[PDB]
Amino acid sequence: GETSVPPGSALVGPSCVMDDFRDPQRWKECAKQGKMPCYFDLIEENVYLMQCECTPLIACGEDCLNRLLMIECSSRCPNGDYCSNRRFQRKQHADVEVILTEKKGWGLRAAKDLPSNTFVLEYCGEVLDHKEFKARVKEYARNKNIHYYFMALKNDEIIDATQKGNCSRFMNHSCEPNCETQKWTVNGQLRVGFFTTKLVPSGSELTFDYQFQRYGKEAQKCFCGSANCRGYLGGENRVSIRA
Ligand SMILES: C[C@@H](O)C[NH2+][C@@H](CC[C@@H]([NH3+])C(=O)O)C[C@H]1O[C@@H](n2cnc3c(N)ncnc32)[C@H](O)[C@@H]1O
Ligand SMILES: [Zn+2]
Ligand SMILES: [Zn+2]
Ligand SMILES: [Zn+2]
Repeated sequence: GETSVPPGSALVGPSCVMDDFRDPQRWKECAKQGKMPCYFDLIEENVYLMQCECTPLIACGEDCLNRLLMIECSSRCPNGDYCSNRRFQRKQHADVEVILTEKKGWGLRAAKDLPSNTFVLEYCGEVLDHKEFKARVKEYARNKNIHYYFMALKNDEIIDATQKGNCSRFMNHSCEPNCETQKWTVNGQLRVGFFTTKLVPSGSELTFDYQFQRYGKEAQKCFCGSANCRGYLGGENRVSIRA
Protein backbone atom coordinates (compact mmCIF):
# COMPACT_ATOMS: atom_id res chain seq x y z
CA GLY A 1 0.00 0.00 0.00
CA GLU A 2 0.72 3.77 -0.19
CA THR A 3 3.42 4.65 2.43
CA SER A 4 3.38 7.80 4.54
CA VAL A 5 5.74 9.55 7.00
CA PRO A 6 5.10 7.84 10.38
CA PRO A 7 3.82 9.98 13.27
CA GLY A 8 6.28 10.85 16.01
CA SER A 9 6.68 7.95 18.44
CA ALA A 10 7.78 8.55 22.05
CA LEU A 11 8.65 5.44 24.12
CA VAL A 12 6.62 4.91 27.31
CA GLY A 13 9.24 2.88 29.26
CA PRO A 14 12.55 4.85 29.32
CA SER A 15 15.34 4.28 26.74
CA CYS A 16 18.47 2.18 27.35
CA VAL A 17 21.55 4.39 26.67
CA MET A 18 25.40 3.83 26.56
CA ASP A 19 25.83 5.21 30.09
CA ASP A 20 23.63 2.24 31.21
CA PHE A 21 26.62 -0.12 30.69
CA ARG A 22 28.04 1.67 33.84
CA ASP A 23 24.71 1.16 35.69
CA PRO A 24 24.39 -2.59 36.60
CA GLN A 25 20.84 -2.26 37.86
CA ARG A 26 19.46 -0.51 34.76
CA TRP A 27 21.49 -2.79 32.40
CA LYS A 28 20.14 -5.97 34.02
CA GLU A 29 16.58 -4.53 33.62
CA CYS A 30 17.24 -3.62 29.94
CA ALA A 31 18.76 -7.08 29.21
CA LYS A 32 15.55 -8.86 30.44
CA GLN A 33 13.62 -6.78 27.81
CA GLY A 34 16.16 -7.67 25.02
CA LYS A 35 17.03 -3.95 24.85
CA MET A 36 20.64 -4.55 25.96
CA PRO A 37 23.03 -7.51 25.54
CA CYS A 38 23.61 -10.19 28.17
CA TYR A 39 25.40 -8.75 31.29
CA PHE A 40 29.19 -9.02 31.58
CA ASP A 41 31.66 -7.41 33.94
CA LEU A 42 32.63 -4.00 32.59
CA ILE A 43 36.32 -3.39 33.30
CA GLU A 44 38.48 -0.29 32.92
CA GLU A 45 41.79 -2.06 32.24
CA ASN A 46 43.05 -5.57 31.57
CA VAL A 47 43.03 -8.05 34.44
CA TYR A 48 46.13 -10.24 34.65
CA LEU A 49 45.61 -13.63 36.23
CA MET A 50 60.49 7.18 26.21
CA GLN A 51 60.50 11.03 25.76
CA CYS A 52 59.56 12.50 22.38
CA GLU A 53 61.05 15.69 20.78
CA CYS A 54 57.75 17.52 20.13
CA THR A 55 57.82 21.29 20.57
CA PRO A 56 55.52 22.44 23.47
CA LEU A 57 52.39 24.02 21.93
CA ILE A 58 48.24 19.06 17.06
CA ALA A 59 50.20 18.37 20.37
CA CYS A 60 52.17 15.13 19.66
CA GLY A 61 50.59 14.62 16.26
CA GLU A 62 51.70 12.52 13.31
CA ASP A 63 55.43 13.37 13.59
CA CYS A 64 55.73 12.52 17.30
CA LEU A 65 58.64 10.07 17.72
CA ASN A 66 56.69 8.08 20.38
CA ARG A 67 53.49 7.90 18.26
CA LEU A 68 55.50 6.68 15.23
CA LEU A 69 56.63 3.62 17.22
CA MET A 70 53.13 2.99 18.70
CA ILE A 71 54.40 4.17 22.13
CA GLU A 72 52.21 6.49 24.24
CA CYS A 73 53.65 9.52 25.96
CA SER A 74 53.94 9.77 29.75
CA SER A 75 52.71 12.57 32.06
CA ARG A 76 56.24 14.11 31.45
CA CYS A 77 55.44 14.77 27.79
CA PRO A 78 56.68 18.26 26.59
CA ASN A 79 53.00 19.01 25.76
CA GLY A 80 51.87 18.06 29.28
CA ASP A 81 48.08 17.66 29.65
CA TYR A 82 47.51 18.66 26.01
CA CYS A 83 49.40 15.64 24.63
CA SER A 84 47.15 13.91 22.05
CA ASN A 85 49.20 10.65 22.26
CA ARG A 86 47.83 9.33 25.62
CA ARG A 87 44.50 7.99 24.23
CA PHE A 88 44.62 4.56 25.97
CA GLN A 89 45.66 6.22 29.29
CA ARG A 90 42.86 8.80 29.09
CA LYS A 91 40.34 6.23 27.61
CA GLN A 92 39.76 8.72 24.75
CA HIS A 93 37.40 6.30 22.94
CA ALA A 94 35.37 7.21 19.85
CA ASP A 95 31.69 8.04 20.00
CA VAL A 96 30.25 4.48 19.59
CA GLU A 97 26.84 2.84 20.10
CA VAL A 98 25.89 -0.83 20.50
CA ILE A 99 23.44 -2.19 17.87
CA LEU A 100 21.49 -5.44 17.43
CA THR A 101 22.19 -6.92 13.98
CA GLU A 102 19.94 -9.30 12.00
CA LYS A 103 22.31 -12.28 11.96
CA LYS A 104 25.53 -11.70 13.97
CA GLY A 105 24.20 -10.74 17.41
CA TRP A 106 25.12 -7.32 18.83
CA GLY A 107 27.63 -5.04 17.15
CA LEU A 108 29.23 -1.59 17.39
CA ARG A 109 28.51 1.50 15.27
CA ALA A 110 30.15 4.87 14.83
CA ALA A 111 27.94 7.69 16.23
CA LYS A 112 30.08 10.36 14.49
CA ASP A 113 32.21 10.44 11.33
CA LEU A 114 35.56 8.82 12.28
CA PRO A 115 38.64 9.81 10.21
CA SER A 116 41.13 7.10 9.28
CA ASN A 117 43.38 5.91 12.17
CA THR A 118 40.92 7.05 14.85
CA PHE A 119 41.20 5.16 18.13
CA VAL A 120 37.87 3.37 18.65
CA LEU A 121 38.21 1.49 21.95
CA GLU A 122 40.77 -0.55 23.85
CA TYR A 123 40.14 -4.30 23.75
CA CYS A 124 40.09 -5.09 27.46
CA GLY A 125 39.71 -8.47 29.07
CA GLU A 126 41.28 -11.12 31.29
CA VAL A 127 44.83 -11.77 30.14
CA LEU A 128 45.38 -15.55 30.03
CA ASP A 129 48.44 -17.73 29.92
CA HIS A 130 48.49 -20.77 27.56
CA LYS A 131 47.23 -23.15 30.29
CA GLU A 132 44.26 -20.98 31.21
CA PHE A 133 43.49 -20.33 27.54
CA LYS A 134 43.50 -24.07 26.72
CA ALA A 135 41.18 -24.77 29.69
CA ARG A 136 38.75 -22.01 28.73
CA VAL A 137 38.69 -23.09 25.01
CA LYS A 138 37.48 -26.53 26.23
CA GLU A 139 35.06 -24.95 28.77
CA TYR A 140 33.44 -22.69 26.16
CA ALA A 141 33.21 -25.49 23.52
CA ARG A 142 31.53 -27.81 26.10
CA ASN A 143 29.12 -24.92 26.93
CA LYS A 144 28.27 -24.59 23.16
CA ASN A 145 29.01 -20.85 23.29
CA ILE A 146 27.65 -19.04 20.21
CA HIS A 147 30.18 -16.17 20.28
CA TYR A 148 33.90 -15.91 20.86
CA TYR A 149 35.87 -13.14 22.52
CA PHE A 150 39.53 -14.18 22.42
CA MET A 151 42.28 -12.03 20.91
CA ALA A 152 46.01 -12.67 20.98
CA LEU A 153 48.05 -9.97 22.74
CA LYS A 154 51.49 -11.61 22.46
CA ASN A 155 52.84 -15.05 21.59
CA ASP A 156 52.20 -16.23 25.28
CA GLU A 157 49.18 -14.01 26.31
CA ILE A 158 45.58 -14.17 25.01
CA ILE A 159 42.95 -11.60 26.08
CA ASP A 160 39.59 -13.19 26.92
CA ALA A 161 36.69 -10.74 27.02
CA THR A 162 34.01 -13.43 27.45
CA GLN A 163 33.31 -12.63 31.11
CA LYS A 164 35.10 -9.27 31.66
CA GLY A 165 35.79 -6.54 29.10
CA ASN A 166 34.16 -3.54 27.56
CA CYS A 167 31.91 -2.85 24.56
CA SER A 168 34.77 -3.65 22.13
CA ARG A 169 33.71 -7.29 22.74
CA PHE A 170 30.75 -6.62 20.39
CA MET A 171 32.91 -5.90 17.33
CA ASN A 172 31.96 -8.09 14.41
CA HIS A 173 34.04 -9.63 11.63
CA SER A 174 33.98 -8.42 8.03
CA CYS A 175 35.74 -9.80 4.99
CA GLU A 176 36.18 -6.11 3.97
CA PRO A 177 36.57 -4.37 7.32
CA ASN A 178 36.84 -0.74 8.37
CA CYS A 179 38.91 -1.21 11.58
CA GLU A 180 42.08 -3.03 12.58
CA THR A 181 43.86 -3.75 15.83
CA GLN A 182 47.05 -1.98 16.86
CA LYS A 183 49.25 -3.02 19.79
CA TRP A 184 50.65 -0.02 21.64
CA THR A 185 53.17 0.21 24.50
CA VAL A 186 51.79 2.20 27.47
CA ASN A 187 54.13 2.53 30.47
CA GLY A 188 56.08 -0.46 29.18
CA GLN A 189 52.95 -2.70 28.94
CA LEU A 190 51.46 -3.79 25.58
CA ARG A 191 47.76 -3.03 25.16
CA VAL A 192 45.55 -3.55 22.09
CA GLY A 193 42.96 -1.27 20.60
CA PHE A 194 40.70 -0.97 17.59
CA PHE A 195 41.47 1.79 15.12
CA THR A 196 39.63 2.75 11.94
CA THR A 197 41.50 2.10 8.64
CA LYS A 198 39.44 4.51 6.56
CA LEU A 199 36.94 7.32 7.11
CA VAL A 200 33.89 5.66 8.70
CA PRO A 201 30.69 7.70 8.26
CA SER A 202 28.37 8.29 11.14
CA GLY A 203 25.91 5.36 11.54
CA SER A 204 28.21 2.71 9.99
CA GLU A 205 28.89 -0.60 11.75
CA LEU A 206 32.49 -0.91 12.84
CA THR A 207 34.08 -4.16 11.71
CA PHE A 208 37.46 -5.89 11.72
CA ASP A 209 39.27 -8.99 10.46
CA TYR A 210 38.72 -11.49 13.31
CA GLN A 211 42.03 -13.26 12.83
CA PHE A 212 41.58 -15.50 15.94
CA GLN A 213 38.60 -17.27 14.39
CA ARG A 214 39.48 -16.73 10.72
CA TYR A 215 42.55 -19.00 10.98
CA GLY A 216 41.01 -21.38 13.48
CA LYS A 217 40.20 -25.01 12.53
CA GLU A 218 36.40 -24.81 12.40
CA ALA A 219 34.21 -22.61 10.29
CA GLN A 220 30.84 -20.89 10.34
CA LYS A 221 28.70 -19.00 7.82
CA CYS A 222 29.88 -15.40 7.38
CA PHE A 223 27.11 -12.81 7.55
CA CYS A 224 29.28 -9.74 6.76
CA GLY A 225 27.44 -8.99 3.52
CA SER A 226 30.59 -7.69 1.79
CA ALA A 227 30.75 -7.62 -1.98
CA ASN A 228 33.72 -10.07 -1.77
CA CYS A 229 32.74 -12.05 1.33
CA ARG A 230 34.72 -15.32 1.59
CA GLY A 231 31.48 -17.16 2.55
CA TYR A 232 32.63 -18.57 5.81
CA LEU A 233 34.64 -17.42 8.79
CA GLY A 234 37.22 -19.94 9.92
CA GLY A 235 38.99 -22.93 8.43
CA GLU A 236 41.43 -20.74 6.47
CA ASN A 237 45.23 -20.67 6.46
CA ARG A 238 47.46 -17.66 5.80
CA VAL A 239 49.28 -17.72 2.42
CA SER A 240 52.20 -20.13 2.23
CA ILE A 241 54.42 -21.57 -0.48
CA ARG A 242 54.81 -25.26 0.24
CA ALA A 243 57.63 -27.88 0.07
C1 LIG B 1 35.85 -8.36 19.26
C2 LIG B 1 35.89 -9.83 19.66
O1 LIG B 1 35.45 -9.99 21.01
C3 LIG B 1 34.94 -10.66 18.84
N1 LIG B 1 33.56 -10.15 19.00
C4 LIG B 1 32.42 -11.15 18.84
C5 LIG B 1 31.13 -10.35 18.67
C6 LIG B 1 29.93 -11.01 19.33
C7 LIG B 1 28.69 -10.16 19.29
N2 LIG B 1 28.10 -10.21 17.93
C8 LIG B 1 27.65 -10.53 20.35
O2 LIG B 1 26.47 -10.71 19.96
O3 LIG B 1 28.04 -10.61 21.54
C9 LIG B 1 32.65 -12.10 17.67
C10 LIG B 1 31.54 -13.12 17.42
O4 LIG B 1 30.38 -12.56 16.77
C11 LIG B 1 29.91 -13.43 15.73
N3 LIG B 1 30.17 -12.80 14.44
C12 LIG B 1 30.91 -11.66 14.24
N4 LIG B 1 31.01 -11.35 12.96
C13 LIG B 1 30.35 -12.37 12.29
C14 LIG B 1 30.13 -12.62 10.93
N5 LIG B 1 30.60 -11.82 9.96
N6 LIG B 1 29.43 -13.74 10.60
C15 LIG B 1 28.96 -14.53 11.59
N7 LIG B 1 29.10 -14.37 12.90
C16 LIG B 1 29.84 -13.28 13.19
C17 LIG B 1 30.69 -14.76 15.90
O5 LIG B 1 30.01 -15.65 16.78
C18 LIG B 1 32.02 -14.25 16.50
O6 LIG B 1 32.70 -15.24 17.27
ZN1 LIG C 1 55.46 13.92 21.01
ZN1 LIG D 1 53.11 13.62 24.01
ZN1 LIG E 1 32.24 -12.28 5.01
